[PDB]
Amino acid sequence: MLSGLNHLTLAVSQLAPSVAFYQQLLGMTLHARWDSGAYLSCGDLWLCLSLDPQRRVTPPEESDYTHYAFSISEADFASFAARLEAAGVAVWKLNRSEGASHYFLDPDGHKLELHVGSLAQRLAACREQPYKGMVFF
Amino acid sequence: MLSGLNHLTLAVSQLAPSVAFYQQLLGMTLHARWDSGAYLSCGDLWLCLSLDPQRRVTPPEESDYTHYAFSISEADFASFAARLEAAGVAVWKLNRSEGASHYFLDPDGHKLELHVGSLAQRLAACREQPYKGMVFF
Ligand SMILES: OB(O)c1ccccc1
Ligand SMILES: [Mn+2]
Ligand SMILES: [Mn+2]
Repeated sequence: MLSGLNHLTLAVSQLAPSVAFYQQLLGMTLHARWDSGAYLSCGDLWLCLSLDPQRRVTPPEESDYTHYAFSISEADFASFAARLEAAGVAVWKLNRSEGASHYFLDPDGHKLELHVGSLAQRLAACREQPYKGMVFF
Repeated sequence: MLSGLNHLTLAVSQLAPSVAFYQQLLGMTLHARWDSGAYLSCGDLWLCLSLDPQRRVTPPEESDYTHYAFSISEADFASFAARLEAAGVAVWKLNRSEGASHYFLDPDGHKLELHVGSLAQRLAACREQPYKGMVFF
């Protein structure tokens, strides 16, 4: 059967600024870079950045809610979010509708998130403060 | 410091067919559903389907190369691809890289992939046959 996410590939319009964002600003590990892409890791996540002439820099009001959240500890969350804010990283959402999260944009407008907590923890929180109509299986 | 992918959220135009696709066709575990979304797991992956009226059913020619690959064993790959084919799931690309890959679309046109092989396997192949301009770190 399917066993998890093998990799996440993000189309990017300019390779160098995107590599710098994920490696320098977000602290991911850069393994390789070539004329049209890069491979990074974030813990177990394999991230590919793929140079794509079709990628547009997209304002958040023009894209749907599809987004990619990265795990961070409770101890590190606030200072990492504040560092992104001080660096001028654009945002796309303020209301914490799914727990402790910071919502920010990559250089092409990919919707990213820092989140504290697992799925199990989110289900437990939702039992007390459920989303409208929620059923648990 | 970021420790991995916390969750992947896909915006969906119609919740019921998306739940059917990820749970029944793709075999993911449904943990909860509410009026505007669902939580599933696939191995370590926490997947959220979020009902979003701004999601367009998007032809593959009209979206960029951003895509989400799920892990499957080599032994299971061909029968899973055949299951998707029986269900009439559209393919958006042929495989031309190392490791088996099947490139398929979700009901809203999200670009998905089945892939066999890790980042380490890809890097080993690239070291032997580097892409144009490739540098390792
Ligand atoms: O780190 B760099 O400036 C770099 C540029 C091109 C290929 C590889 C690495
Ligand atoms: Mn989220
Ligand atoms: Mn891929």
